Amino acid sequence: DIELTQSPAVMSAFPGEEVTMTCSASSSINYMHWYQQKPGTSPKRWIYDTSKLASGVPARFSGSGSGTSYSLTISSMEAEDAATYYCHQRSIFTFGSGTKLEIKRADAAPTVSIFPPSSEQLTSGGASVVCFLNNFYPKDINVKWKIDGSERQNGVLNSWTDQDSKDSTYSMSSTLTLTKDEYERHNSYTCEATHKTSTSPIVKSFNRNEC
Amino acid sequence: EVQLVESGGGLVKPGGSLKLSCAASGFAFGNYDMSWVRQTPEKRLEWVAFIGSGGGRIYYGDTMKGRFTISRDNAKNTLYLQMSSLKSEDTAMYYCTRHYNYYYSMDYWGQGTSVIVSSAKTTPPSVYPLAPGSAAQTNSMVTLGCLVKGYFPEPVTVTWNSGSLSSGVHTFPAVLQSDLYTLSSSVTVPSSTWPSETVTCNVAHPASSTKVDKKIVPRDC
Ligand SMILES: C[C@]12C[C@H](O)[C@H]3[C@@H](CCC4=CC(=O)CC[C@@]43C)[C@@H]1CC[C@@H]2C(=O)CO
Repeated sequence: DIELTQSPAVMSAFPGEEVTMTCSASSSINYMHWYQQKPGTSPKRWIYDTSKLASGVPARFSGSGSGTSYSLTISSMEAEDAATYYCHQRSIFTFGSGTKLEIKRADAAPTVSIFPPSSEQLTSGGASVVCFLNNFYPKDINVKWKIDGSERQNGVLNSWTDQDSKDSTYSMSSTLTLTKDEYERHNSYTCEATHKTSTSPIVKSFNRNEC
Repeated sequence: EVQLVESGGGLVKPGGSLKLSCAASGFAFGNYDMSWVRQTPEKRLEWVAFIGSGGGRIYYGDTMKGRFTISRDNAKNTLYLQMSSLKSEDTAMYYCTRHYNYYYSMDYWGQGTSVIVSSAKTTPPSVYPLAPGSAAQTNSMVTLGCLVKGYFPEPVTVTWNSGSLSSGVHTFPAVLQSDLYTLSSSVTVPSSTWPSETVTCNVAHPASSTKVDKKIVPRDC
C-alpha cells in the first residue's frame, strides 16, 4: 500500500519565522493535498494539487514537491496559522499523521492552586485532589505529588489544554484520585510544579486535618 | 452557501449497526463525487468510503472489509453510510466530504458526526465544587474549580455564572478513569469578589439530559 508520513509531528515557531513541513510517500505519487485542522472544527482544504491554494489561503503559504517528497511552507508565519496540517493524495487510505504547528512565546511560570477533595465527593467515598497549573509556557512541565513527605506516583492523571488562542499559554490539571479511606490515612498533600522558568519548584499544599 | 450537515452518530454496542446521514445544500449535489472520512480519537484520518456522482462507482478503505455501505439519494440531496458489525476501532468522528475534481481533493467538509462503539452506558456526571478550604489563597486573585466526574459519553459543556465569567476560565480535556470521563474546570476571579459575589459552574451533559449548577461556597471548616 502507498503510505504517507509527515515530519515534524510537532513544531513551534515565533510569528515572523519561515515554517516548512514535509510529507513523504512510500512510493511515487503526484497531486498532493493539504488539510488544515484546528481544535473543535472540521479539516479544511488548504492546498491541493501539490501547489494550488484553496480559497481564503494567504499567499504566505505554498505547497511543493514531487515523487516521494512533498512539503508545505509558510513565510512570515502568523498566529492564525497555528493548526494541524495533514497531507493526503487520491490513492491513499490513511491521511498523513499531521504536523501540529504551535506558537512560540515568552516563557511563563504556572499559577498553581490545589484543592482538597470536596465534602460532597467524600460523602460518595471518593477523594480527588485537584491541582491546576494555569497559564504557563512552554508546554513541558513536571508535576510532583508528595503525601506526608514521600513522593506519590500512582493515581495521578494530567490533562493539558490546547495552546490558548489569545495568549498562547498552556494550562494543565493534575488530579490525584484516591479512595476516601486512603485519603483519610494521610495528612499533608503537596502539588509541586517544576518548569524551566525557575530552578525552584512552585509548591502548594494543605493538611487534611485542617478545615 | 454550500452546506454539508451530518447526522445519526451516537453510542452503539460492539457488533451493532448505524446509518449516518449527510444532508447537502447549496450546490447541485448530483454532479459531485462524495466521500466519508473518519477521524479516530488519535486524530488519524481515514478515507472510509467514496461514491461517484451517479452512485455507480464506489470505493472503500482498507479496514472497512465489507462492513460499510455508502449510498446516496440525489433526489433528496443526501449521502448515507450504513455501518455494521461495528468494532471498537470504528469509534471516530465521521465527516461527509465533497470532491472538487478528478484528483480528489475534498473541497467541502461537514461538521462531522460522532460514533462511539463500546459497551459503556450513558452516565450523568457527578459535579463537585472546588473551594480552596484548607488550601486557602491570599493574593488579589482567587482560583476556584468544578470537578466533573463519572460521565459517558463525551461531551460535557462547562460554563461559569451562565457564561458571564468567560475570561479566566480553563476547562481541561476529559480523561477516561474507570472507563468513565472526568474533567475539571478552573475559574479565576478577584479575591475581593468571592464569596461576596456568587460563583457557579454550569455543567450540561446532553446525552443524559442533565443540567447541574454547583455554587462554589467557602467550606464550613
Ligand atoms: C484510496 C482508494 C483507492 C483509489 O485511490 C480511489 C479512492 C476513491 C476515489 C477514486 C476514484 C477513482 O475512480 C480512481 C481511484 C480513487 C482515487 C479510494 C478510497 C479508498 C481506497 C483505499 O483506501 C485504497 O487503499
